[PDB]
Amino acid sequence: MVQQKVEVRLKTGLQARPAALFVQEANRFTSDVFLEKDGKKVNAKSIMGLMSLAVSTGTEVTLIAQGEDEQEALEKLAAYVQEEVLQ
Amino acid sequence: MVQQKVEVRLKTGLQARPAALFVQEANRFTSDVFLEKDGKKVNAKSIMGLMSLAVSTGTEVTLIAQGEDEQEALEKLAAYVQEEVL
Repeated sequence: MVQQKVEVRLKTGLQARPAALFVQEANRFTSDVFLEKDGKKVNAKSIMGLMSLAVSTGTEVTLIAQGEDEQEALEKLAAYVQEEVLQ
Repeated sequence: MVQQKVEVRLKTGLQARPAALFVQEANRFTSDVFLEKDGKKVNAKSIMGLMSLAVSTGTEVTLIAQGEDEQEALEKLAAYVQEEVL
């Protein structure tokens, strides 16, 4: 057996469970909702879309909502992404 | 429309493609391979296992290889994980 400590330089993104829950919450709104970082935009109502964005825990991203319930969508989703929960 | 910058506090891990390619590379060897962080060890020839480790780009993890070709497996996978070109 041999071991070595290495630095992960491969791309990371949201894990499956957190992404699935994000989508469940985002689907409650009629607004289009996107997550954006470095000019790349993904659909927040898509599990595979959310997991395609390169992000690390602690990274800053832009949450965008457009539609009739955009304020409510932004409030609920910003809380979710930041591990907060408003209720 | 409205927007707001937020900090991602949700858990992250290797993306699907890099995880799948790591396994393709590991499949080249007969050795069993594992990745370990913070007491959590996963089978590195399992894509789901690989992706279940909480990691961020830049994080340090321990790569473990055991088998007949363990030394060569370790070298080649260490280079892959660190994105080093030969």
